[PDB]
Amino acid sequence: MLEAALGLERAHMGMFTELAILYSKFKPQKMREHLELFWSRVNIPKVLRAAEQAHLWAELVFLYDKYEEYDNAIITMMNHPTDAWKEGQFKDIITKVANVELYYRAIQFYLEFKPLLLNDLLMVL
Amino acid sequence: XXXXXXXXQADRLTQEPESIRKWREEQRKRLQELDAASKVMEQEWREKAKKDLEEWNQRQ
Repeated sequence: MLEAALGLERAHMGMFTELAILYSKFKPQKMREHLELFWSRVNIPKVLRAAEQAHLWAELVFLYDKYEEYDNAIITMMNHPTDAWKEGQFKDIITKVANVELYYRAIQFYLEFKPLLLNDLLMVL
Repeated sequence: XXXXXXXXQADRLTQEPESIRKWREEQRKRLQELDAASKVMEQEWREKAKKDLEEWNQRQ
């Protein structure tokens, strides 16, 4: 239904938001489709308990990203490798964190076992 | 006046425990990653151990 109410001349914020509570712990796939589009017009703190309430890490991470909560977005690629990680996708978040600790343990997910292209990892830093 | 005015879970079952179904199949949507992690992390890091290994032979 929201599938239409959001296109009306009178669409607000709540729509997109609640709409996610559905895309969340239900229809995965499209769930990303949405966010990538509607990220400005929407809540974020509440969503995370509809997000961590759906481990959609691929999208759950992007949220943190634009949210600028990198420390956490980055973490979403520590216990969720295959799921959201993106080779260099992990390379442009770390630099915007205030805590350098994450890095060292990070070397692990990369340096620990991640060889060639862990050193390129040593680059930017 | 009393009806609406006086006013301002009748069958808790498909009305609440359906939440077990979303919750049910998501726990099995849970599985994966973890187990996938080490399985693959296994065949990998070891291929790494040989990466360096052959790095000691040729070089010598």
